[PDB]
Formats: sequence, C-alpha cells, structure tokens
Amino acid sequence: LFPPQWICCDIRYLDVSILGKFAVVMADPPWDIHPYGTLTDDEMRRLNIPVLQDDGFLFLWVTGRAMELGRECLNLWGYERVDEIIWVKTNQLQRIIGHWLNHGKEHCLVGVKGNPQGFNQGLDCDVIVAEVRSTSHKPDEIYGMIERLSPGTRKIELFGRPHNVQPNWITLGNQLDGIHLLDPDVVARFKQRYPDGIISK
Amino acid sequence: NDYCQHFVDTGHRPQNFIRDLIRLKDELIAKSNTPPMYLQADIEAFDIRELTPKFDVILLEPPLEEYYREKCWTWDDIMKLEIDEIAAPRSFIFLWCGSGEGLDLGRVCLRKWGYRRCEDICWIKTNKNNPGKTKTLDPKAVFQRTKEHCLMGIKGTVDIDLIITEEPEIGNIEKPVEIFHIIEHFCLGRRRLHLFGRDSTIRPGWLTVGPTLTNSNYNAETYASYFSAPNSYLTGCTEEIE
Ligand SMILES: O=C(NC[C@]1(O)CCCN(c2cc(NCc3ccccc3)ncn2)C1)c1ccc(CN2CC3(CCC3)C2)cc1
Repeated sequence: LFPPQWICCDIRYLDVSILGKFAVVMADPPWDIHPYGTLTDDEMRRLNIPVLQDDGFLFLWVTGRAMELGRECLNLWGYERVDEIIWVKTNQLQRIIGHWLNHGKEHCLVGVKGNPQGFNQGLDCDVIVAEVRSTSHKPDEIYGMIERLSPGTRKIELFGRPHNVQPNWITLGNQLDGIHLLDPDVVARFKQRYPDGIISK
Repeated sequence: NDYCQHFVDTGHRPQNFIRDLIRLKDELIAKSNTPPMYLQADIEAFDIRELTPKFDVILLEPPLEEYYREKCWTWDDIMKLEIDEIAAPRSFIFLWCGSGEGLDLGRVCLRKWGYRRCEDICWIKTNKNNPGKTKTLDPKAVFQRTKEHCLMGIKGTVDIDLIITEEPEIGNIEKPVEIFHIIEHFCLGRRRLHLFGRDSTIRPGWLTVGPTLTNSNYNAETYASYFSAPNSYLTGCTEEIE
C-alpha cells in the first residue's frame, strides 16, 4: 500500500518479521559515540536486520567510530559494503559549513545483500550536496536517489522521525505518532502478533 | 534545488555547484622543512626497515588497479607491508584508499599496523569540464563513483576533511597536492615519508620512496642528521633553533 506508513516503537523490541521483505533498508542509528535514545554496540549488532531483506540494498548512516562499527554491523547482518555516499553539508548559498579536522560531510554506507535484480544502478553519483535543515536531519535527496534506484518497491527506514515518512516507506522510530499501517499483509500480521496493540518484549 | 536530480538530468555532478589569514604558519613550515630526499626502490622487494629513523608521518599511496580504468598493487600486497616497523610510537599515517573495497581493506591495514582512524578525508571530483562523460561502473557499484578517500590514522598518545578539485584527465593518477597542505598544517613532526611517491611529488620536508623515481639522494645518516639534537622534537611549525 503506497502512502506513508509508520510504527512508533522501540526498535529493540519490535518483532520486525511481521513487516515482510524490503527492496531497500535505511537506518540512521543513535550510535553510542562520545546518550539520548542511544543503543549500545551489542544492541545495534543484535538488531534483527537479517529478516528484513533477501535481495537488496541497505543504507547506513555513520559518523565517528560508527564508521568502523557500522561496517561491523553491516557485515554481521550479512551485507557487503559496495558504496559509500557522502553528503556535503552547505548553507542556502552553497558554501560548506573528530578533533583534527572540521567536518564538512556525513557518511552513508551502502551495503548489498543477495543478488538484487532490476535496480537502476549508476543513475546517481555518490556525492550529495544539500542544505543542512536541523540537527540530525538527513537530506531528502537520499529518498530520490533510492526511488530512482528501485522505483515503486517497498522500503523501510529504521530510527526515522515524523518528517521522514514517505510513500513506499514504512518508518520506525520511537518518536512517531502511534501506528499507521495500510498494507493489508502487514496489518494482518500486526494484529495477529499484537492483538492488543502493545509491543513489550 | 535537488542537485542529485540535476545530475541525473544533465550529467553535472552535484559537487560542481559548491562555491569556494595566518599563512605565516605556511612560512614556518617552509623554514622548518628538511631538504627534499628521495629514493628509487621497488617496495615489493625492499627491506622497509632500511628507511630510518622512524617516521612521524607516513603518506601511503599504493597504485591501485581502479586508478587505471582505461605494476598495480592489490590490497593483498599493501596489507603485507611492514609499515609498523618504520612508524614512530607516536605517529600518523595518510592512506589513499580509492573508492571501492579499499575503504574497508584500508581500515584493516590501519588496524594491522597499529593505528586508529581519526579522520576520513574525501577528495571529491568535479566534472565541470566534461558533464558529458559517463562513468563505467565497477560491477558492484550502486552509484557513479566521484570521490576518493584518504584515511588518517593515529598511533600512540583550520582544515576541513574535504578536497574539491576537477577530475584529472584519464591516465592521470596524481592525487591533489592539497593533501600535503592539510598534513603539514597539522604540525605533527618533521620525519615525513611518502611511499609510492613519484618524481612529480617530491617536495621539501618529505622523504619520497617509490619504484618509478628516476634519481635518488637518500642517505640514512644524512637524513638522520636533520633531526639530531637540538632538533629532535620540532613540530615542523616552529622556528629553527639558533
Ligand atoms: O533522531 C534520530 N532518530 C530518531 C530517534 O527517534 C531518536 C531517539 C532514539 N531513537 C529510537 C531508539 C529506539 N530504542 C532504544 C531506546 C529507546 C528509549 C530509551 C533509550 C534507548 N527505538 C526507536 N527509535 C531514534 C537520529 C539519531 C542520529 C543521527 C545522525 N544522523 C545525523 C545524520 C542523519 C544523516 C546525517 C546521521 C540522526 C537522527
């Protein structure tokens, strides 16, 4: 079901097997670098990302030591890292905005799982140039690159906020407004697994 | 304005649309710099330990296959270099990793040699002069690759992490000279080694070692004489001692 969908939840505890399989997964995790809704390294590792796809791509935002820890999780979850997008952060006049250098960019690992068929690989390039909005807000251009890469397929975002919900996407995060599911297969599996609408352990 | 869509529409890379004193420091660096020293050597067949003394900074630029689209070194060869045998206990490394598997195998190297990554420096290539040049993608690539990474590593106890220049002509393997400015501006010490440098990269303040050098002037005792007391611990960013 095409329009935006979402589940307010603790991604640690949600049974993501009810959601089906996805052509693309994106995660923007609250990494435990230098806490708020932070996940520990073991919690990140233990996330049941493996059930979410059979053949497709994972997009994983990383910074600081999560550049390395995100490569661990990525490989543990069964992905090969095949690309790395960087978003050059500018102001409204297209000027550019770790204690050794100042940081002009954010990193997004791109991992592949299985043998994705029918994706439009090579349409975009691996550099995004886009204006910073608010803190920890990723650029909307990534959704366009993902849509051109895999048009019309089902996608899922982990650790999204309400501004992140998009058609073709199911957004998970603990700061969303309730549950909002429209895909019947998902709705069925959700009622069966959660007859009282509660997500506990 | 979505520059990714624009790239898809026109072939102009999004980085084409990015726009854009204490240079006394630069002059201190130049006054501190040792004479340029250089040595032809086949680093495959060469006992790295002959390069003394231990280095404060190592710039490592192995010639990857991906640099020749139209002898190359594999990450298998690079990982086997005994880099930790010539690094000072406190020292820094700058490793050009390319844009493919090197972003992972380069991290393995840094750990193998005893460093931890503190910076990820991206060399972002504009195509202002040939928007009509499509890129033949690596089979595994999801996206057109328009950048290279130079990983910075630390072991022991002004600048941004981006370099933007125009994409060099095919067959040009040179990295942007700006990496040297970034490195020298850190003021990390004066024992600076460039492995796999070329005639064209020789530079004051640096010892260059590579297989294609046409000439050599390296002498280990001459080289060590530049850092004997009272000059053992200079950053490279201070006055000479009278
Ligand atoms: O804001 C973010 N994400 C929304 C959250 O809502 C926040 C609160 C936490 N979060 C949980 C956590 C959770 N379980 C753990 C838990 C639950 C309750 C109490 C303690 C721990 N389950 C479900 N969402 C996710 C966020 C975090 C980092 C970055 C970094 N980016 C900057 C960047 C973007 C691209 C450039 C990369 C950006 C956005």
